[PDB]
Amino acid sequence: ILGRGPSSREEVQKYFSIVSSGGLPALVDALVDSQEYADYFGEETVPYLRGLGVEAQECRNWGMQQDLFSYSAPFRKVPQFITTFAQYDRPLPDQHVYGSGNDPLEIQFGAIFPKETRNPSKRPAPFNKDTKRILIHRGPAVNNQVGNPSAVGEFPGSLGAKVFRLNGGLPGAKVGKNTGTSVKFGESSTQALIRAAYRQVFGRDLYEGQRLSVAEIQLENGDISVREFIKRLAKSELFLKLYWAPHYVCKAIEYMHRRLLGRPTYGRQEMNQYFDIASKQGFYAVVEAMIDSKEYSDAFGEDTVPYERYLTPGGLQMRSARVGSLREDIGQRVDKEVTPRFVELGQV
Amino acid sequence: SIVTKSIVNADAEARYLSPGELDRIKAFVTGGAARLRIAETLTGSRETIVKQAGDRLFQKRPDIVSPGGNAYGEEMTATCLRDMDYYLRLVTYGVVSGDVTPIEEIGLVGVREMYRSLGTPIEAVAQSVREMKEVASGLMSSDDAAEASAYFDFVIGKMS
Amino acid sequence: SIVTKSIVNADAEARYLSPGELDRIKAFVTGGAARLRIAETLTGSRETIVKQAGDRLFQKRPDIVSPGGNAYGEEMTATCLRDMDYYLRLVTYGVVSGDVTPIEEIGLVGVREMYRSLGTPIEAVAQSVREMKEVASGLMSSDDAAEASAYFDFVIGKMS
Amino acid sequence: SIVTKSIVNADAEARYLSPGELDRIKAFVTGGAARLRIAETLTGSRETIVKQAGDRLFQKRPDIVSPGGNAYGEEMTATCLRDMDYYLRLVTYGVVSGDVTPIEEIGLVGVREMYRSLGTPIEAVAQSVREMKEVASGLMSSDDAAEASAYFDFVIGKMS
Amino acid sequence: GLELPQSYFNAAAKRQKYAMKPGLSALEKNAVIKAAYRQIFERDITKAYS
Amino acid sequence: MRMFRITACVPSQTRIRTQRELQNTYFTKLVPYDNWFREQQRIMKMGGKIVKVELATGRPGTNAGLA
Amino acid sequence: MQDAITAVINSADVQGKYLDGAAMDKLKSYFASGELRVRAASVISANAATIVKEAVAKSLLYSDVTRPGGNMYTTRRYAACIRDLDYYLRYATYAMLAGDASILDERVLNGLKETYNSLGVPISSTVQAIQAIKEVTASLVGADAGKEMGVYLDYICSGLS
Amino acid sequence: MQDAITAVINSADVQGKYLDGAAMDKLKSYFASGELRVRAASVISANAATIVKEAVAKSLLYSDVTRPGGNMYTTRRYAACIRDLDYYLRYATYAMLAGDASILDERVLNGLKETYNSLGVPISSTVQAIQAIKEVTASLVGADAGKEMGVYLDYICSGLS
Amino acid sequence: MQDAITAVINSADVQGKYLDGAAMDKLKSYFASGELRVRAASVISANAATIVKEAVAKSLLYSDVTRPGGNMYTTRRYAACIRDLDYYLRYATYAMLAGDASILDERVLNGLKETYNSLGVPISSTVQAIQAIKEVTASLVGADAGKEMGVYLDYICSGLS
Amino acid sequence: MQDAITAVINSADVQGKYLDGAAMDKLKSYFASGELRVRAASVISANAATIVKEAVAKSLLYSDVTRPGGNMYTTRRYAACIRDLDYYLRYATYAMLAGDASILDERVLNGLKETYNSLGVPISSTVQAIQAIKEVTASLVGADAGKEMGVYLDYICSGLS
Ligand SMILES: *[C@@H](C)[C@H]1/C(=C/c2[nH]c(/C=C3N=C(/C=C4\NC(=O)C(CC)=C4C)C(C)=C\3CCC(=O)O)c(CCC(=O)O)c2C)NC(=O)[C@@H]1C
Ligand SMILES: *[C@@H](C)[C@H]1/C(=C/c2[nH]c(/C=C3N=C(/C=C4\NC(=O)C(CC)=C4C)C(C)=C\3CCC(=O)O)c(CCC(=O)O)c2C)NC(=O)[C@@H]1C
Ligand SMILES: *[C@H](C)[C@H]1/C(=C/c2[nH]c(/C=C3N=C(/C=C4\NC(=O)C(CC)=C4C)C(C)=C\3CCC(=O)O)c(CCC(=O)O)c2C)NC(=O)[C@@H]1C
Ligand SMILES: *[C@H](C)[C@H]1/C(=C/c2[nH]c(/C=C3N=C(/C=C4\NC(=O)C(CC)=C4C)C(C)=C\3CCC(=O)O)c(CCC(=O)O)c2C)NC(=O)[C@@H]1C
Ligand SMILES: *[C@H](C)[C@H]1/C(=C/c2[nH]c(/C=C3N=C(/C=C4\NC(=O)C(CC)=C4C)C(C)=C\3CCC(=O)O)c(CCC(=O)O)c2C)NC(=O)[C@@H]1C
Ligand SMILES: *[C@H](C)[C@H]1/C(=C/c2[nH]c(/C=C3N=C(/C=C4\NC(=O)C(CC)=C4C)C(C)=C\3CCC(=O)O)c(CCC(=O)O)c2C)NC(=O)[C@@H]1C
Ligand SMILES: *[C@H](C)[C@H]1/C(=C/c2[nH]c(/C=C3N=C(/C=C4\NC(=O)C(CC)=C4C)C(C)=C\3CCC(=O)O)c(CCC(=O)O)c2C)NC(=O)[C@@H]1C
Ligand SMILES: *[C@H](C)[C@H]1/C(=C/c2[nH]c(/C=C3N=C(/C=C4\NC(=O)C(CC)=C4C)C(C)=C\3CCC(=O)O)c(CCC(=O)O)c2C)NC(=O)[C@@H]1C
Ligand SMILES: *[C@H](C)[C@H]1/C(=C/c2[nH]c(/C=C3N=C(/C=C4\NC(=O)C(CC)=C4C)C(C)=C\3CCC(=O)O)c(CCC(=O)O)c2C)NC(=O)[C@@H]1C
Ligand SMILES: *[C@H](C)[C@H]1/C(=C/c2[nH]c(/C=C3N=C(/C=C4\NC(=O)C(CC)=C4C)C(C)=C\3CCC(=O)O)c(CCC(=O)O)c2C)NC(=O)[C@@H]1C
Repeated sequence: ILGRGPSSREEVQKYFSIVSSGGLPALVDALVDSQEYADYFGEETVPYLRGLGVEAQECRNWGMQQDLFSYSAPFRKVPQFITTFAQYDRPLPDQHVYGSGNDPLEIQFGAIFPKETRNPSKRPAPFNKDTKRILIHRGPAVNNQVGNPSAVGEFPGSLGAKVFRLNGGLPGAKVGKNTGTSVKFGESSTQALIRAAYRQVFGRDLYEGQRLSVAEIQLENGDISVREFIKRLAKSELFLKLYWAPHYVCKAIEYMHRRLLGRPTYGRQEMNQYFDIASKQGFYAVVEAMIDSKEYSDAFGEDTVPYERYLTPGGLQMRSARVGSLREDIGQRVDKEVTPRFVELGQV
Repeated sequence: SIVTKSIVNADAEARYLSPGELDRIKAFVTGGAARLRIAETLTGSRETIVKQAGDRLFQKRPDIVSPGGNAYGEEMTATCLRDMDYYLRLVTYGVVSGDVTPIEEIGLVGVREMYRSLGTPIEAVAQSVREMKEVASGLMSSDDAAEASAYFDFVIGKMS
Repeated sequence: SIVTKSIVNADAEARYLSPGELDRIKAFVTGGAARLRIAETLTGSRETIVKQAGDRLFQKRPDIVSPGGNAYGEEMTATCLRDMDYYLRLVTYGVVSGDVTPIEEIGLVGVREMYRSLGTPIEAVAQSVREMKEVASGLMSSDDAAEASAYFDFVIGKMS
Repeated sequence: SIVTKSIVNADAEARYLSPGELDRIKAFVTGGAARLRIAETLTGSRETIVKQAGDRLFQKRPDIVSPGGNAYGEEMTATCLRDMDYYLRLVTYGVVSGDVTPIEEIGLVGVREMYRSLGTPIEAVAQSVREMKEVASGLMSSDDAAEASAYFDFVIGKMS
Repeated sequence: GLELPQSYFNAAAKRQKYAMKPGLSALEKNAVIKAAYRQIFERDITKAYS
Repeated sequence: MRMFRITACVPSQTRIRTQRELQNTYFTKLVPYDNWFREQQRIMKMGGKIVKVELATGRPGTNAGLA
Repeated sequence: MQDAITAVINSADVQGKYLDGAAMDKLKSYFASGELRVRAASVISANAATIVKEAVAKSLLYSDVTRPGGNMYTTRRYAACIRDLDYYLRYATYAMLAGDASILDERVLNGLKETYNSLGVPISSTVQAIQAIKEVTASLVGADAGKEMGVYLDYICSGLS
Repeated sequence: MQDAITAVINSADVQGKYLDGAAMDKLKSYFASGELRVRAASVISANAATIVKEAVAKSLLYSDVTRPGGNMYTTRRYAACIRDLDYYLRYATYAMLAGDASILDERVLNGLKETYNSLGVPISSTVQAIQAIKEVTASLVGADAGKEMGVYLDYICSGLS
Repeated sequence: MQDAITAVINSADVQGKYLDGAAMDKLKSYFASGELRVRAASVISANAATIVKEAVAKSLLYSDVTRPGGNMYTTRRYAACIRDLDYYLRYATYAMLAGDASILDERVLNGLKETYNSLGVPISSTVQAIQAIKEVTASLVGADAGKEMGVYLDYICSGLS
Repeated sequence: MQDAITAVINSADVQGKYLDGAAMDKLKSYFASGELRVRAASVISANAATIVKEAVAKSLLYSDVTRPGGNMYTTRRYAACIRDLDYYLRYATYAMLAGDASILDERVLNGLKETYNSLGVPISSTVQAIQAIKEVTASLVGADAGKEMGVYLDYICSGLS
């Protein structure tokens, strides 16, 4: 109607109130019976797109109006003007430093990313270099490493993910069982550890021809660590075909960090470090740099399978904001219901 | 055994034996008399269950005994019944020991690539152990059939 | 294909294409005409290989079409020949591409879980693919069949 | 070598050799006669290539031969020519191997910080290998000069 | 409120203004109607789908 | 590629870990050649004593073909 | 990603049919065009750093981008821009070898516009940089290979814009 | 590891037979001993820390080790020794419930002697500490299960020394 | 990994010289033998599973090794031995393609004799299995190709024995 | 948008110099081709329904796209696809007569990828439709004018892929 985008937060507020009060006819009538419409198009002139060269363009809805004047505007279903006008006043959101699309879904398996082209919902925000993202720890809230950096090795008992270690003895470690020993009990523990390490590297269980049996029997013999086994599983060509090659490079770096540390990246420092490693040397170097980082050695030893330690607030909201699994006292006043005093007096 | 499984679980949790699992061991010791009498009944009647479970398997799935199949022939039928008797012995070991882990490590780990190399139909083996479960439930009392059916169904679930 | 595999490897090492891989792409580009001839003969005769290899499979493994078998029945044998035609089309795709990654992506990843859910003997499907390569080797010239049998060989190695 | 790279790729993927790389080994093992013809041409004519390339490098970039430069004096220019002899020897090793892994394992890893420590401009080293490539391609046969220059300009690209 | 110099609106691909005068002939009347449909629906729906 | 067969003991300095820690205290291992520098520096800034190290695979003075 | 061959194979597999005559014709066209693509990849792999060097000297040196306050003022910003040019040139070489721009969608253009918008990177200046990359590449690589590289780098520019 | 029941299953599996009469008598003997094993294990689990304290009081306190220059002087080393005694007592309880020392064979004594030689832990002093542990447990649970407790504790002594 | 070609290159590099005719003759011999190596590798890959299955069926099945009381009784030990034989076949195929047994010395013969001596793996039974594999491959791939395969096969047999 | 003339004048204006040696060559080639490009535009604009008719008949009809379950099943979707092919032909005519693909960059390829990924339009089927467009125009207008249209039609195809 007006040939332009919404211009201000108060304008979006007023016209949203109009379209909420009276719907589409009230919105259309309020648009056409305005000073701006009668000023620009009068009574007989067809409205026209008031783009870059038609008039002076204001420096507040630039990218939103630029995306709106394209013919692909009715395929962005996320409202772009009100979100940017609110986030202008508000501080930086819970978002990856390279964009909203760079954040994977916090699910068990699958590097599911928002797509820039399919249903456009890109939400850029100017994150500078030393801008740490606030992450929510899975375990105790005291054991967050932001304020408790010595609690990196603490295990999340009953609050976070299950921790898999080589606490049990591997079979064939010593020659105390001098052959035979047909009911040697400890092998299902290390087989379970191998399956859990496979699940952590590739979030869902593999198929028959995909397992690295040489690395499996090397860990069962004790030749390599759990750290080296995780390194070899991530350096395997299946990880390259599944999560590195079909994705954007920083998306793959972020998903690799979330799988190999149980933690999203803090921001531009770690992201630029692993991006520079990926450009200079490559995917294998990114894998070994993430494994040989000091934070990996602090969180997990040479025997500990990685586990999901931190979440994004959006991922925690997806997990615990559904109808089930949401507590009664999260965002609701809880009234202490009681048997009424007259019923109490009526009880003999 | 479940005493070894409790030791393994307590060592994994880095603690002593819980009173609940100690009472579990106590109940295991008290029920050990029936838990061994089921093993003795299966050992005593171990032949006919193998034979008629194999015959019921063969009329259910006659493709394996048909020519061109894995179990065709006198020798192949004999070693099929030999493997069935072996798995019956494993079930007796499991129902005396009280835990499914010795079965899982003596006959049931590597069985997929074992029978993949052998060409043996793993679904037909699962059907054979299913018919063994039916024959054992017919041959024993209802509660004893129920307690043996946990180990039998463990074997079925790990087969397929 | 081999071009995609070389590009994926070069991206993994974050480098440009090595001249060895440039030579392999050059030689594949020069020699692709023979692969196109092989694929043209296979898609021209594609019912004949499935017909003769299905006949030879039903001769060598009549337990498949015996009652109680996986492919017992008219519609089940139709689905058997449908799977044979699928694998023949995949072999033509692999011959054209010059590398076996399309065959691996379409019909060799998860094939074990698929045929385990379907109850189908994977070694018998491997026997059917081997008989398809026998019929194709009989149908084609010597060097062309010797080059085209290696994709069948990779299918045999993955399935059996 | 190319066979070494194929072996370590098959071992890393834990599988037998793929049809594409088997065909590459076959075609390389046929073309090894032409590769050794390139090798014997380069070894026979090695001295005039490096002499003309060093002279062309010296007239192109006189800051090396200038006072204060990296190679000031006849012994240091002889050391630069000896380095060019080493690079030509590594190119011959590459064209006999069929792969660039000998040039990686002798004269490519650490070469940037090597010449950083020495003060030698590695862009001028790349220019020297460009002069070696163009003098060699002018000297010997063009259809073989393309095959030699693929390894030559991979060395140039890794230098730059 | 804003300002724009009168050199920027002399090279920047001016919009064609469509005004429905009452006396207009059939060709430019249908042009104005089609331009109005393109403005409201971002495309020519009476040509694409009638 | 050439591999290092190493054996080292790393002690705990910050916490008294109540789980079984002998397997990651004392261990014999196989580390790669390119990762051996960073692995040794990691355990050696951690503070362990390495008792033994050998070349499990490969030969010294290998100009080519060590991979 | 996919090349032209795998694009034909995937289209035929989605259709559920074998390779017909037009598929064979497209494959023969790619096999005809393969040798020029291979020699172009060899030339670009030879001159990988130098194309970036003369392109950035052609477009971006001694300008407002490298002047103080511009987005290429500091050394880390210069290194990141050179890194981006190396990424664009290498992935354009990959797309030229494959005969398809699918790898540019999968690896490069999937989120790079939002990445640059969050970073504050001038996409106009990057577009002029890639035009300089086009000019320097077409100077060194020939004519038809120059057309192919120009098509894929203009695809990168269109994804940026 | 293996207990008495799985050792019986091992003896059955080596000969490849079913459970004969002697094996079932062994299982009934283990079922008879299991009551005392469970009661003794409950006693040790209830009194785990006190046994360590009376043992270290009668063995290691007021000695050259807890004087400076000894291996007990740092309180980190003291807490390490208390945790080691907790480990030895817990695995002794595990072996007492299992009826076999294969748990001590596979887990504790796999590298304990050589890592104590590497770290400088006095093997004689920890042997006397284990003897003190054995005497305290034998006094606590009586001689009945205390003979099996002493068998497993001096098995730990023989393995460590 | 050391092959014939890398052996020629390293034997040149140890003195720093170029390739002479003496190093040229063995390289020409490798180029002559490579076609037979590729053909034998193709046949071995074609029948990789069936060679192992047939040699296992007529070499050690229904014997005391797979009987109860034998090492290969348990299904886990059976699958381990099948994996070991498949590994020997695949790595001997690797050695046959490479033209040298350095891949066997570097990947298979690295701490395996002590592992088998510790685990009680029967050396004579593995020798019989290797000979069965060798004679089946010699019957299948040809006389000269089978003998050249058996060179690496009895080399790794003597190394493991 | 911009054309070849604007690109030449912008490049010379960025340089600050006149049209010295190659700008004149590009302009005279443009003006030499211009009258035949206008004639080709006249033919395409006159026959424009026939090109999309033979293109849909050649490539997309009698297929899974047109049968139920396809993206061209309903009549609204079919008419939208006809209008899209008309858009491609008309903007290819625009770019062919401008001599630059900037009109395709700013009015076609700016949002075509995102509208097709949001809608679910098959990219490969759209590419086959544009290939049918370019061979039909090559048959109906000529080989040279067919190639001059087909370079921009292949630019649109690369923008799709
Ligand atoms: C008798 C009805 C007339 C006749 C028909 C005729 N139709 C076609 C071709 C097509 N018609 C359609 C129409 C639809 N498909 C749908 O899904 C719907 C909505 C439910 C409609 C309306 C389509 C898609 C085709 C193309 C075939 C295809 O599936 O791809 C033809 C063929 C014309 C040609 O050139 O091929 C004919 C002959 N023609 C008459 O004269 C009768 C009046
Ligand atoms: C044949 C071409 C394929 C096909 C196409 C198809 N397109 C649409 C609808 C739209 N196409 C566009 C694109 C543009 N609008 C523009 O203004 C321009 C530049 C001038 C372009 C490129 C848009 C915006 C739409 C949606 C609204 C519209 O009709 O304009 C559809 C319909 C989608 C629906 O479900 O309604 C279809 C089906 N589909 C195929 O399968 C052929 C490969
Ligand atoms: C002058 C200090 C520098 C400079 C300026 C320059 N600006 C433009 C064009 C635009 N400037 C704006 C900015 C605003 N719009 C607003 O509404 C406000 C706040 C009230 C601001 C700050 C915009 C939107 C444009 C584009 C259209 C317009 O003019 O409104 C240009 C023209 C670019 C062109 O050639 O099209 C220039 C040159 N450039 C310099 O080099 C000086 C450092
Ligand atoms: C089966 C009923 C239907 C169907 C299935 C199908 N699924 C996939 C692949 C994936 N599915 C998931 C979903 C999950 N992520 C989770 O975290 C959980 C719960 C723990 C689930 C269920 C994901 C992430 C994938 C991606 C692959 C992966 O495993 O990571 C596919 C394959 C699609 C592909 O392109 O690979 C299919 C086909 N589709 C049907 O038609 C059936 C009706
Ligand atoms: C206290 C004033 C009120 C309150 C607080 C409350 N906070 C949490 C938990 C978390 N708080 C943070 C916040 C930060 N992380 C950072 O890195 C920074 C900047 C340095 C901040 C400010 C986070 C991330 C958490 C999650 C736990 C974690 O540490 O990762 C809780 C717990 C929520 C729960 O369900 O357990 C609470 C309750 N709530 C009140 O009512 C007080 C008024
Ligand atoms: C019968 C239910 C099915 C079947 C049987 C069949 N079995 C064999 C031969 C063997 N099976 C095994 C496996 C085992 N090892 C063990 O320790 C145990 C018990 C824990 C089992 C079950 C082994 C080792 C053999 C070989 C015998 C030997 O001692 O060497 C065959 C013969 C295969 C052949 O090629 O001759 C057959 C046919 N086949 C079926 O179709 C029934 C479903
Ligand atoms: C002089 C001591 C040496 C020398 C210098 C030299 N530098 C350039 C070109 C550039 N140098 C920089 C570096 C910086 N820009 C910054 O803003 C900062 C930090 C404040 C640094 C360190 C840049 C960006 C350029 C590009 C020019 C531009 O600003 O756009 C050249 C020119 C090379 C050319 O090709 O033009 C030279 C010659 N060279 C020497 O040999 C001396 C040792
Ligand atoms: C160079 C042409 C111009 C330009 C570049 C520039 N980029 C950055 C920073 C980043 N660019 C990326 C983009 C990518 N992500 C990917 O996955 C890929 C390959 C597919 C690319 C190319 C990213 C992630 C960053 C962030 C890296 C970081 O965090 O440091 C900068 C740095 C800005 C800064 O450090 O603040 C620059 C300068 N900008 C220009 O002005 C040149 C014209
Ligand atoms: C106490 C009886 C005597 C002794 C103690 C002492 N212990 C340590 C440190 C360690 N003890 C172990 C032992 C184990 N770890 C396990 O996982 C198991 C089996 C469950 C055992 C038995 C280990 C590994 C250490 C190393 C450090 C660690 O905590 O992992 C020390 C040394 C502490 C230090 O290094 O500073 C000492 C001194 N010494 C005595 O004199 C007592 C008689
Ligand atoms: C088979 C011919 C005979 C035999 C074999 C047998 N092997 C194992 C188990 C293992 N063997 C190895 C050794 C290797 N690691 C490698 O990477 C390679 C190839 C380069 C080899 C050969 C390993 C690691 C194991 C697993 C050790 C484990 O037990 O966890 C066994 C099992 C021993 C056991 O106690 O389970 C057997 C029986 N013995 C025979 O009798 C067959 C005739």
